Amino acid sequence: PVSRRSFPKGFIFGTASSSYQYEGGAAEGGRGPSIWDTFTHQHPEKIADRSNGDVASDSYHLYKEDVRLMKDMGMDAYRFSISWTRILPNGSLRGGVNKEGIKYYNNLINELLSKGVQPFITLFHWDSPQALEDKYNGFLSPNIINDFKDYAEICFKEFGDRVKNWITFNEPWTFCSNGYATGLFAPGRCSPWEKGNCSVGDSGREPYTACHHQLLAHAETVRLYKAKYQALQKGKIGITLVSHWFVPFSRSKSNNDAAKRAIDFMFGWFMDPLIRGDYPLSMRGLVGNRLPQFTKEQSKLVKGAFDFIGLNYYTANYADNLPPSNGLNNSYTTDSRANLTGVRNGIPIGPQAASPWLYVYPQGFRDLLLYVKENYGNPTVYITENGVDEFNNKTLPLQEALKDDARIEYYHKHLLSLLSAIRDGANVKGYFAWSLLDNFEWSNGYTVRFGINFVDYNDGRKRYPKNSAHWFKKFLLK
Ligand SMILES: O=[N+]([O-])c1ccc(O[C@@H]2O[C@H](CO)[C@@H](O)[C@H](O)[C@H]2F)c([N+](=O)[O-])c1
Ligand SMILES: [Zn+2]
Repeated sequence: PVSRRSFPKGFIFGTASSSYQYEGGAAEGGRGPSIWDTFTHQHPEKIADRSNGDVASDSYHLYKEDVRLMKDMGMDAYRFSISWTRILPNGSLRGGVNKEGIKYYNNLINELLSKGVQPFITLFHWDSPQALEDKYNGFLSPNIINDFKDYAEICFKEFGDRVKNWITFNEPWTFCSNGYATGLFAPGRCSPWEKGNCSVGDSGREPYTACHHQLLAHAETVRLYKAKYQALQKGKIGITLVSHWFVPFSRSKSNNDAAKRAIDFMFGWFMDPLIRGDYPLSMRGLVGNRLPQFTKEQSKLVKGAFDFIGLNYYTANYADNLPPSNGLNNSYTTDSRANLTGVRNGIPIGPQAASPWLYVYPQGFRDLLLYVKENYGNPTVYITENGVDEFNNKTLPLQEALKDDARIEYYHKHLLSLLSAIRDGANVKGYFAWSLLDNFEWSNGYTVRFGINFVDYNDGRKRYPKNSAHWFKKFLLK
């Protein structure tokens, strides 16, 4: 018990959102379709409630209320994402620049600043242009790099006078693993035997190609930022990565080496190229010629290409050793030879949230942060996402739905765990809660609510503060 005053001076507290999950106005103000527009409309069976982001939380119209809601809590900063196809309706410069899209984000930024809230902007939060998907399969083509670079530069030119904090990509792990290994997220590609039962793809090659291309697009974009923009705009640029914490299934050395392989595959996949200039050893060994290779020039470009690392933490998994399968079912999912579970001998690692993958384990938050400290030279970190969900329940009266004690408990323990890690030397500068509002939770649609504020989808998307909102107001005092 635990308040802002417990944290170092200058420490930043905020909330996070993303364009597709919040904005709505999908076909409004000249916005082009993204792969998630396509994905939700053509494959509604892949969304738990067959829903889409057409309206979402209507932030495109209601963003002033959002800023008001953050301000009432005393938030320092807002993490949001720009929709690529709101700026470049068909992905590329030559396809035309959408003026009305630029106006919207200017309005959002100006509104935030008029109320003392600093904007942290994610360039890519999965809403990849459909036109570039159709043209060359999006991130499976090296052509994506320049189109991304051109998109990024328009953001630097239009917004960089006021925006001082930039994130290139959000959770490339999630994007690549779910989009191309399991095919459960857009663009919904995978091997036929894999979970998404996709019509096209290869779970053993495509995840790696996609993410390789994201890393190159990231590095190119950082380089560009530092070369042309950083001198006069004096902002910072980084990237947001997820990691679970991995507890060895038992005390055996092989289970310990599995947990190490799990983290190498989920997290080191991006961290090692960024810190050491190449993919993890276990990745190059186990994946072989299915993993692309950096040229010497590419390695130089990727190494050290960041001002900070955004870190997302939600849960822990047990990690157990797995024999090679051995043969013709190569998938990124199994490539690690680590079997991931949240339950061990019928005992869940922590209480299970509404998301079936989300188990409450505050300990691992600290563990992850210290792992980063000890193994990656303690880089500047912001916690770009942390949070939990409850079910969307149409039978509960409104006032019962606002009582999110489980969320308060989640934040209480995780903030304590974050504090202890900081006190033990973790180079952490800020913290963003996922998320400000209930929103479109991807393949879970609206069946699940992550918000500190309730959104009534059946009453014009009206916002209501949950109990946790009040809790954060207290916490954020002075
Ligand atoms: O399945 N996963 O391993 C996994 C990881 C991060 C995930 O999601 C992350 O955190 C939030 C809550 O989940 C999302 O709304 C964010 O947009 C995303 F960054 C998701 N996901 O959104 O479905 C899934
Ligand atoms: Zn509206």
